Amino acid sequence: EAPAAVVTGAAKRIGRAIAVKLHQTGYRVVIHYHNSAEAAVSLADELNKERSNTAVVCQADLTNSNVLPASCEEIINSCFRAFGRCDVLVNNASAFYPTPLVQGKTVETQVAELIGTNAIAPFLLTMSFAQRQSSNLSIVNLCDAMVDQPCMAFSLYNMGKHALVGLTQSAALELAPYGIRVNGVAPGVSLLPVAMGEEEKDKWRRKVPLGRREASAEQIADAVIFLVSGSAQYITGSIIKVDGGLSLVHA
Amino acid sequence: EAPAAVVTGAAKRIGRAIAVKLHQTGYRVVIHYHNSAEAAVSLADELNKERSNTAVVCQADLTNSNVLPASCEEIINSCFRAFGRCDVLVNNASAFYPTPLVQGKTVETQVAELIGTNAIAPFLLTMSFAQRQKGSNLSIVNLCDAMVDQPCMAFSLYNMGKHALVGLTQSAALELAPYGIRVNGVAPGVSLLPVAMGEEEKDKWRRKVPLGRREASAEQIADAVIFLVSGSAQYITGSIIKVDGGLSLVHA
Amino acid sequence: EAPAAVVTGAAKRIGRAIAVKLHQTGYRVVIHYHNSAEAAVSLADELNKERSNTAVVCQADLTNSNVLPASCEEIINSCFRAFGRCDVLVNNASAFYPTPLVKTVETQVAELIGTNAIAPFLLTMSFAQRQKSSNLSIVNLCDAMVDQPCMAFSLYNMGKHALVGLTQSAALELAPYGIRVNGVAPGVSLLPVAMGEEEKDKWRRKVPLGRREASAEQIADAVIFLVSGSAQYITGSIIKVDGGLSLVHA
Amino acid sequence: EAPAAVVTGAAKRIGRAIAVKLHQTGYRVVIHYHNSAEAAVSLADELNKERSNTAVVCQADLTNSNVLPASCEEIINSCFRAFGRCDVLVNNASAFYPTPLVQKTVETQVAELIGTNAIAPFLLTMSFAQRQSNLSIVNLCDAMVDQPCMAFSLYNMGKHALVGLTQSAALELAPYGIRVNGVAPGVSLLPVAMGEEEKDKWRRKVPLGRREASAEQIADAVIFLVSGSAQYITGSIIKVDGGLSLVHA
Ligand SMILES: NC(=O)c1ccc[n+]([C@@H]2O[C@H](COP(=O)([O-])OP(=O)(O)OC[C@H]3O[C@@H](n4cnc5c(N)ncnc54)[C@H](OP(=O)(O)O)[C@@H]3O)[C@@H](O)[C@H]2O)c1
Ligand SMILES: NC(=O)c1ccc[n+]([C@@H]2O[C@H](COP(=O)([O-])OP(=O)(O)OC[C@H]3O[C@@H](n4cnc5c(N)ncnc54)[C@H](OP(=O)(O)O)[C@@H]3O)[C@@H](O)[C@H]2O)c1
Ligand SMILES: NC(=O)c1ccc[n+]([C@@H]2O[C@H](COP(=O)([O-])OP(=O)(O)OC[C@H]3O[C@@H](n4cnc5c(N)ncnc54)[C@H](OP(=O)(O)O)[C@@H]3O)[C@@H](O)[C@H]2O)c1
Ligand SMILES: NC(=O)c1ccc[n+]([C@@H]2O[C@H](COP(=O)([O-])OP(=O)(O)OC[C@H]3O[C@@H](n4cnc5c(N)ncnc54)[C@H](OP(=O)(O)O)[C@@H]3O)[C@@H](O)[C@H]2O)c1
Ligand SMILES: Nc1nc(=O)c2c(CCc3ccc(C(=O)N[C@@H](CCC(=O)O)C(=O)O)cc3)c[nH]c2[nH]1
Ligand SMILES: Nc1nc(=O)c2c(CCc3ccc(C(=O)N[C@@H](CCC(=O)O)C(=O)O)cc3)c[nH]c2[nH]1
Ligand SMILES: Nc1nc(=O)c2c(CCc3ccc(C(=O)N[C@@H](CCC(=O)O)C(=O)O)cc3)c[nH]c2[nH]1
Ligand SMILES: Nc1nc(=O)c2c(CCc3ccc(C(=O)N[C@@H](CCC(=O)O)C(=O)O)cc3)c[nH]c2[nH]1
Repeated sequence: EAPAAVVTGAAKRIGRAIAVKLHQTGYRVVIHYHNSAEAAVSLADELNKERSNTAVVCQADLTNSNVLPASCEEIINSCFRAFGRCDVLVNNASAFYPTPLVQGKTVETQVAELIGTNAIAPFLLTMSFAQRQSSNLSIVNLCDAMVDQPCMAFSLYNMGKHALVGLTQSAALELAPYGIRVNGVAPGVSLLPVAMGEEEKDKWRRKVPLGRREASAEQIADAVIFLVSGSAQYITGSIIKVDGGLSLVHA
Repeated sequence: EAPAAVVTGAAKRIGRAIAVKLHQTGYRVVIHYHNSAEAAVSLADELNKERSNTAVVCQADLTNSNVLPASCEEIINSCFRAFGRCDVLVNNASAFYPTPLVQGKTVETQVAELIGTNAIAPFLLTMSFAQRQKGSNLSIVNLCDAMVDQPCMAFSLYNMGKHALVGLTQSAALELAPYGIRVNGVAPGVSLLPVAMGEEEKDKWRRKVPLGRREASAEQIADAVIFLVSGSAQYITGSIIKVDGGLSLVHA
Repeated sequence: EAPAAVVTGAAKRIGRAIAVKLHQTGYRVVIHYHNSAEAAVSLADELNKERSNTAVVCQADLTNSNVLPASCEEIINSCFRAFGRCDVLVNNASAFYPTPLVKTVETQVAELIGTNAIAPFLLTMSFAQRQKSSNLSIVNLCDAMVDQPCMAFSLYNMGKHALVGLTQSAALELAPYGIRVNGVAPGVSLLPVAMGEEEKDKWRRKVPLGRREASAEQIADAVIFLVSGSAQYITGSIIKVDGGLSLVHA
Repeated sequence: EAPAAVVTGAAKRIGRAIAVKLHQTGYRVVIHYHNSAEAAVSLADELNKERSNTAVVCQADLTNSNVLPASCEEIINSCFRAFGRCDVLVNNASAFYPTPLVQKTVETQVAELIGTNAIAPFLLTMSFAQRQSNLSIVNLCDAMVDQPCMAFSLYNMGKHALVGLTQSAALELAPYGIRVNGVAPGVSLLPVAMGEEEKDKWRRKVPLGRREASAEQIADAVIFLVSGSAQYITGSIIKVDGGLSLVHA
């Protein structure tokens, strides 16, 4: 029987690349999305055309709130409803925008979105994943190789990604007796934001020692596929940088 | 004019010792508390007996909520009202309890309390501190955890909150450096053990500590805070000083 | 045509498993050894039985000395003379024993810092100087417990910390040549051969994931990943393969 | 009775400021030097004019060699000979120059860079510990050890090894009451041979004040770590870098 995976924020960009690579490896996939319905459905169509009834979409807001635990439970439930099992959880979805400390969304909403998507929803999904469980069960968190060299005015995003390191490690420890491995993949610069001008993209690209270019989405996905594979069966609590050396570069 | 400091969770234990040492160094102090009003006021009475009108109290819940930004602005405002300045912020207050991943409070309440006290309230307090200096030896000290990367079993939300606080310490150091505000951390290993912890369990922890087989006094933690806010640390920002007796170096 | 790899300390244990897995992946191998000639030769004969002319051995002491640069250049040269190319270097060989603060101390320095750090550096130098479709990389065998050191192992621990520095420094400097430099950090894998089972069990019981040590093959699996086409943007990274051991407090 | 300290590489720059501030704090000092004899003697003269018989010089090469253990033992011995005790060791001396991977012999470069930055600190730590209050060791680390400068591999290896020594020795020497810590500058006094434009480039990188640390600011962290206000601190490395290490590329 084929294994099944949940990928959050999987309609586009790195999450799509991860869903596609898992599918190509033989997984059935739940493509979670928030606003990108058309893209999520187009991806699911493509994957089901390759192999019937191996892709479903699942919509949810992962902003923090008192119903977020129920929403996260429902995402995991959606994998069991479609496929009867849930082997892999990939926490990819992420809000990302600056929140300057010195002076439109309220700061409460910014906290809820940035901390919710990058940390609290991963935690709740991890709880629900574990509660529902030869086998090769694992979680992969999308971290940030630059977490200790943060971008200016991104405090809440950075706090969220630091919390996600903590979750990765805490959950690795606590879920190891259940055979559930918990790891991270930490991009440096991969696909730059769609809104970024080409000159700003090239400023980042020129900083990367290995090739002066950003990681492709597929390169990020390659590290996720390794960590979910049998070739990583003793690996838990590890965060693999996929950054071309960027984090090693001084100012 | 004497400088002024805010210390969160200052009625007892490490926060109390930090407030006392700041006051002995010459600071005026805001003693923040949540439930410990009697002890906050007794501390203020002791400090004001030493120097009149140099200590005030301030009550607030630091759980995340719709009112937390306002609550944190009013803590910083209380320092300006009492003393006309706010030179130092010490983010000490902290909720601490296990949150197992597998199975009275709901998980969302636990998120609010553990992430609010350890991370979001420090962030909001940091914002309000800086904004009130938006136009001297100004600094922030965050109480971290030397064991952040060897966490206790079933403490995921606490640990996430302390990891977030490392990120805030570093992010705020970078962003606030142009304003001359330094942002640093002090990371205890084991200091004063929880009052509800059994004597046997306290001794198990003490026996793990390489340096002296004992926990840090609250005063030893406070000594590192005093260093970081002093003129002897004026080039130090974004640094987290472990005060742990070697505990974090000990393998399983 | 087949890529070629150098594996130091490849006659036994984790090095041997790495050499086997690289050979199974299609590499020609140089099996470096110091004292274990019979084991090195038996491995070579096994590999060449699988595919003729795909394995050679190379003897060298990797203790620090005045001759170590020449010894390291000769190891790399042996790969070129055998196979015409050198695509992968795996720095595995390692002296390991306690050196309490309270053999002469200069010999202990030479052996522990030489094998764990200075020979990796010199091999890296020589590897790169010969490279002054391709997928060139270096993998250093690190230690997941490098920041939670074992008592009285200061020189070993210094050597492994230096190896982290080498990994990162060489990743930065060699990136323009397309040479990636990464690490694999075991926690506990194969325990020392003479260690009593009761002592091995003290370690095993500490490992969150399965209460067991890693096989040599599981360590080799991470090396195979890092040298593969699936790791082409990964440089300067150290992958723990430790079952969560480094996360466990005292 | 006044405690005594050994400071390696103490004739000039950061080591000099450390020796001065320890002396001002009440320590007797051994001013170790390699080539800077005139400066070392000058410092000892200055400190002894303030308090007689409180400073001596001690010459040694700290390059790795088969005699380095003997040399390190003799530095510690020189503190006992002068002052009858040795309370503090500051491992400051350091060779620093690039060693490109793609192209002094390489063996000499290994010896100098790994010797001064790592092996000599280890042997001095051994000798300090064996010869034994508030005893401690402070190692001069590098806040940029994980964001290394191009072509500085051997230097960087030495500093990484020094982190390991700091931690290992903290663990092993704790039962003896000897604390072992580090101070990690980012940019402090820039090299004398660095050109002005390059110095200004480094300064402009520093978030906190766009200036390098003074030698005295680095010494201030050393003073803290040797003091009674650090009595529970061991195995800690304090960055004194103005935020430099937090700045991305
Ligand atoms: N791109 C990089 O260079 C880079 C660098 C470092 C780390 N990373 C990490 O790698 C991961 C993927 O990066 P990326 O650039 O592909 O991400 P992205 O495009 O910025 O965001 C991925 C998805 O997150 C979803 N999302 C955002 N807010 C949400 C919310 N409130 N509820 C639910 N889902 C929400 C969005 O789904 P919808 O579109 O359906 O609304 C979005 O498509 C992220 O965790 C990121 O932090 C990326
Ligand atoms: N003790 C240790 O060994 C240790 C180890 C590692 C790190 N640390 C860190 O060092 C700091 C001090 O430790 P500690 O043991 O002294 O702390 P603690 O006694 O556990 O807590 C300090 C104070 O936090 C306040 N607090 C808790 N929840 C709050 C809420 N919802 N709103 C506002 N304030 C709240 C309480 O104030 P009221 O009493 O007024 O309600 C409490 O007295 C903490 O940040 C802790 O994480 C301590
Ligand atoms: N085993 C573990 O649990 C563990 C844990 C953490 C890290 N690691 C690392 O993983 C790697 C492999 O571990 P392992 O246990 O397989 O290693 P090992 O058996 O201790 O040693 C591997 C080989 O190193 C060679 N070696 C030792 N001293 C040498 C010298 N002076 N010159 C040249 N070669 C020398 C020996 O070759 P000959 O036999 O031919 O003389 C030996 O067989 C090492 O780097 C180790 O530090 C292992
Ligand atoms: N300056 C910075 O910005 C900076 C940045 C990061 C870290 N640090 C660290 O802080 C420390 C002090 O830095 P610094 O700039 O003051 O150092 P420095 O001037 O580069 O060197 C200090 C002294 O080291 C001695 N030394 C060099 N090679 C030696 C050898 N073979 N044997 C014995 N002693 C030798 C020299 O003594 P003689 O003059 O007597 O020959 C020299 O004066 C060093 O550990 C350095 O790595 C400094
Ligand atoms: N979820 C998620 N999505 C991403 O795209 C992403 C990245 C991409 C890299 C990146 C880093 C900094 C800025 C940056 O400096 N942004 C500034 C300036 C933008 C500009 O100049 O266009 C901003 O204000 O956004 C913009 C992009 C990192 N982490 C991420 N996480
Ligand atoms: N705010 C705050 N207050 C504190 O008192 C405190 C401490 C004290 C140290 C401490 C450590 C473990 C446990 C503990 O409960 N351990 C678990 C066992 C799990 C484990 O230790 O891995 C227990 O049930 O004993 C309880 C207390 C750390 N961080 C803190 N932050
Ligand atoms: N190269 C290399 N080879 C290895 O085998 C290895 C290991 C194996 C793990 C390990 C850790 C500590 C001790 C330990 O405590 N050893 C003590 C006691 C041994 C015993 O009790 O039998 C020692 O004195 O050797 C022995 C073994 C780590 N790093 C290594 N690097
Ligand atoms: N002992 C010791 N003495 C020092 O003076 C010192 C320093 C000072 C800072 C420093 C930084 C870079 C270069 C430098 O040379 N940079 C190269 C460019 C490479 C790069 O910066 O990545 C150059 O040629 O400038 C030279 C000096 C750091 N560590 C030190 N240790």
